[PDB]
Amino acid sequence: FSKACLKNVFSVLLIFIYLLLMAVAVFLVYRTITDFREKLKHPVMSVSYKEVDRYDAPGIALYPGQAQLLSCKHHYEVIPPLTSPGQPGDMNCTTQRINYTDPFSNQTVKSALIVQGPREVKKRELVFLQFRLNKSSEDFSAIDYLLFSSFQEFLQSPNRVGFMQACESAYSSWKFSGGFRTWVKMSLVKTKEEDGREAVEFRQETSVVNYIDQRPAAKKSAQLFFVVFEWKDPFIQKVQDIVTANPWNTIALLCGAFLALFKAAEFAKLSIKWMIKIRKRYL
Amino acid sequence: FSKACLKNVFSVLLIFIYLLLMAVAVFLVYRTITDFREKLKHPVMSVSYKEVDRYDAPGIALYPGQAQLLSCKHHYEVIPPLTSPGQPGDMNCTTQRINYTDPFSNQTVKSALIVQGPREVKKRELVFLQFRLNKSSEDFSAIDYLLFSSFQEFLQSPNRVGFMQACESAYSSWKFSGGFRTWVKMSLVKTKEEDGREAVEFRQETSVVNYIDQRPAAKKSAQLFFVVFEWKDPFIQKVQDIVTANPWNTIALLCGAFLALFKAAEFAKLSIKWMIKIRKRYL
Amino acid sequence: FSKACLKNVFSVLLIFIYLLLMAVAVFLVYRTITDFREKLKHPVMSVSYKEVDRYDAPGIALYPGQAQLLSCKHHYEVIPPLTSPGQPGDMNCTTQRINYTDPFSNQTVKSALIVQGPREVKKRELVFLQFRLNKSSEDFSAIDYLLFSSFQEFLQSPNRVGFMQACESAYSSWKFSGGFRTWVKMSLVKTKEEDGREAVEFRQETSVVNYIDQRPAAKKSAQLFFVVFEWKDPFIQKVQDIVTANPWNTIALLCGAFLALFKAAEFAKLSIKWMIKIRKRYL
Ligand SMILES: *[C@@H]1O[C@H](CO)[C@@H](O)[C@H](O)[C@H]1NC(C)=O
Ligand SMILES: *[C@@H]1O[C@H](CO)[C@@H](O)[C@H](O)[C@H]1NC(C)=O
Ligand SMILES: *[C@@H]1O[C@H](CO)[C@@H](O)[C@H](O)[C@H]1NC(C)=O
Ligand SMILES: *[C@@H]1O[C@H](CO)[C@@H](O)[C@H](O)[C@H]1NC(C)=O
Ligand SMILES: *[C@@H]1O[C@H](CO)[C@@H](O)[C@H](O)[C@H]1NC(C)=O
Ligand SMILES: *[C@@H]1O[C@H](CO)[C@@H](O)[C@H](O)[C@H]1NC(C)=O
Ligand SMILES: *[C@@H]1O[C@H](CO)[C@@H](O)[C@H](O)[C@H]1NC(C)=O
Ligand SMILES: *[C@@H]1O[C@H](CO)[C@@H](O)[C@H](O)[C@H]1NC(C)=O
Ligand SMILES: *[C@@H]1O[C@H](CO)[C@@H](O)[C@H](O)[C@H]1NC(C)=O
Ligand SMILES: *[C@@H]1O[C@H](CO)[C@@H](O)[C@H](O)[C@H]1NC(C)=O
Ligand SMILES: *[C@@H]1O[C@H](CO)[C@@H](O)[C@H](O)[C@H]1NC(C)=O
Ligand SMILES: *[C@@H]1O[C@H](CO)[C@@H](O)[C@H](O)[C@H]1NC(C)=O
Repeated sequence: FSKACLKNVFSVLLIFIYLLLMAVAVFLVYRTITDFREKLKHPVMSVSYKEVDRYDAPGIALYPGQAQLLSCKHHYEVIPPLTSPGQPGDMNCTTQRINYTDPFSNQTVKSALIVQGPREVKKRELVFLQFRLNKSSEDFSAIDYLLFSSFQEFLQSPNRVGFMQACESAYSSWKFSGGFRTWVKMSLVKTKEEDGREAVEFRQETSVVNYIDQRPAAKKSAQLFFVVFEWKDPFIQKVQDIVTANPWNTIALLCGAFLALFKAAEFAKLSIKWMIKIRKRYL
Repeated sequence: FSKACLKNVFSVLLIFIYLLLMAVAVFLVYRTITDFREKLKHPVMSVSYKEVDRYDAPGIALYPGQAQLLSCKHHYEVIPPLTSPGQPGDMNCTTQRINYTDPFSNQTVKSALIVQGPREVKKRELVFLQFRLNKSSEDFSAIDYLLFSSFQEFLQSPNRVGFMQACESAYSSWKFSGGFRTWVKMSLVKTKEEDGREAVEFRQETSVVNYIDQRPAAKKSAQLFFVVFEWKDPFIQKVQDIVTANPWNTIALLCGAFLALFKAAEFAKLSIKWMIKIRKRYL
Repeated sequence: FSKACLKNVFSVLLIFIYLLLMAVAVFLVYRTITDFREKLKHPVMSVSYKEVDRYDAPGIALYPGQAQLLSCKHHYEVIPPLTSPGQPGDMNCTTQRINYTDPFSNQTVKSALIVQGPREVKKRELVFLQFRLNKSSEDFSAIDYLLFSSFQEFLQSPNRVGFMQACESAYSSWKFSGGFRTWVKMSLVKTKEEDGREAVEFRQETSVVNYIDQRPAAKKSAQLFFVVFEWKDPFIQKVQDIVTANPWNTIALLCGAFLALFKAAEFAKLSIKWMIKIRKRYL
């Protein structure tokens, strides 16, 4: 039967058309919900992890001040013994020197030394830094450092000063002591704001290790700073609005609501007929 | 047609009534599920973050023991250089002194100094504390401290002693060393128990910094304790039962199940008619 | 009416049969989705917490090297003052000594001392370790340690060497300094891979505390290492694929999709009749 086959194929096509129409309606309702959500402030946010084979190269903005960088080197899961503490050399890191006004206190300019961070988390790649300071007039010996998402973004940024101020606004600033080697295991946390930008903040697990110096007492006045940066785990924590992070839950809820509405329509159509029949039988 | 319009509006009203009835049934089923869940112990819990513009003022319960508080001051994202280490003055913090019996070991009473914590996370507000100890007979120089949810709750609590014991039961106790300035970046984690109470625990990221003292050798016997408390990020981690944390997923699942049951009812109504017709045709 | 009751009970049985068939179809579709997901690499993973009354005993693999273990003891929420620093005795921990080749650098063999960790988190059980080293030729004084999921698994493992290499592959290695007592608050994080194995990694919150020594200057050459291990909180972080972690969301979405397809089928059946009637009326 050619007519029967034509009717069947047209019915299948109409099934496709109505399924597409329902999908479009659900998508429009979900987009309306998202647009209404993004307006309100402080929404409930969910957590999602995503393992990465290789990390993007981060930026480690040091603040030596009067301290001089002594040595920078990349290593894998082990630190070879130092040839001679307090001596320069063996320095090759992608270091960019920029200094700018502090966004918090506009009166002070801070000198930032940005060093490209490790990126092969699987190989336990780490970066070892050494600093020296002959004379210091301060109660506490420390160097400030903050971590931002990517070194490449800073390198190719059009407004370098503003990018560093935005990084200062981010909550990823710490310190490492003098006379100690601190192993910093940094973790990446990405949060997506409602406006669209993805703010990035870091989490660290320091391991302070005392440094024993056999150098002559003449050079004991100078203090040596050591720090090691390494990725703790390949997993990247992602924070996003609970509705937007997993839209499939909202889609399922909306489909359930629409199907419930249609079932209620069918129930009303049956019930009006039933009550009309009852009224006709009674009177 | 007045009758047609009346029938249509009555049908819409009946749609509303049946939709409300379905919502009530789904709500009752969800409440039954929640009541059954809350009985079982150790449920699977989810994680939700919620950014806050301003933090509630926390309580930092120090345990100086023989140590004397030297100076307390609130600062913003920077610590001014100390005028004179080891000297009192410039002390203004909301400090409440209470001491009580240890819930773990009832034989020992512990002296707790509670200091109101920072609350403007956006401005990077921080609290700086100094302690002094002339003579000490101990292998390790440290001061215990634990953090609870709100200082105001402790201040207006009816049973002060019991509140501190409950805080001791909470897992938010740490230490900071002597001769070092430790920057404590505390994070708030709220977990909601099945009974209804919301237990609060803290997460910290210390940054130990060595302290260099130029004071005369006569006063070197006394040891100085420094600590800084600051909120790491405005986000507050919230932990709740997976079913209760996002009830919309359970509501969607229940609506889907009810609609599937109704579809099965329709399928049975069609299939019984089909098989009756088949049986009548055959015999 | 016996016939009416028989028809009703048969209709109920057919309802059960069709509900079971729908459940089987949804289960097959969900299993297909899971099998397709598990093939792709780097999926989005969710976070679930689960409180435990008691922890499984972990394994703390120390790396003293030339250092000699001085004392091991289990305590509850308090460390009694040391009877005499630098002296052995009071040693009773379940310690297993194994040494093997480093998976990263095959040329070096590492000596591992595994100590059973605390398990009563509710009682704040902790393990205190002491180490001694007379002569050392190294710039930094530290002992490596890594934490794996269970001590019992290592104890009864058939291939001990391979298990330790797998633990080394896990990202749970840290250090503790010399001359300081570091309080390690370890947290358990379980991640389930797509292949099926559950990798385990740890998170720690160290609390470095300076150690004051009154021992005679003759013995000051030797350095003493102190470390304390304790569970931070009973909650265990579990990381799993977002689809697999909460299958109920996927089941609800699939049921909604199938019900939407059936509703589209009904709409097509009505619309074809409506358009056929319209065409017949027109021509
Ligand atoms: C290492 O340093 C040398 C200069 O001493 C430089 O030419 C080389 O590119 C550096 N390699 C890396 C990977 O930094
Ligand atoms: C950085 O500081 C120096 C002075 O130390 C001065 O040249 C100017 O403020 C900045 N210059 C550079 C190199 O950006
Ligand atoms: C500091 O300088 C900046 C420059 O933009 C300005 O916006 C800010 O108001 C100033 N704050 C003061 C006056 O302390
Ligand atoms: C510090 O002292 C060393 C000693 O050799 C000297 O070479 C160097 O120029 C001095 N300046 C700094 C701060 O590096
Ligand atoms: C600061 O200290 C003075 C007393 O020296 C006190 O009157 C004032 O209220 C304090 N301010 C704050 C904010 O603590
Ligand atoms: C706190 O301790 C003191 C003794 O140091 C004693 O008065 C009593 O135990 C407590 N008193 C206060 C001030 O609560
Ligand atoms: C310690 O004293 C408390 C007071 O309530 C009591 O409950 C507990 O059993 C005591 N523990 C002992 C006797 O060690
Ligand atoms: C500690 O020593 C200082 C030295 O001036 C003295 O003023 C003070 O009374 C002593 N007592 C304490 C523990 O503060
Ligand atoms: C404590 O040490 C003794 C030997 O000195 C041993 O017999 C006993 O089993 C140990 N107890 C524990 C719990 O380790
Ligand atoms: C561990 O090391 C020792 C040498 O210190 C040697 O016997 C062998 O390499 C290993 N032996 C044991 C006890 O496993
Ligand atoms: C180190 O030895 C192991 C033994 O299995 C081997 O697999 C690996 O390739 C070696 N790496 C080298 C040659 O550096
Ligand atoms: C270290 O010195 C102590 C001093 O009594 C001695 O007993 C011991 O045998 C020496 N060896 C080690 C490394 O323990």
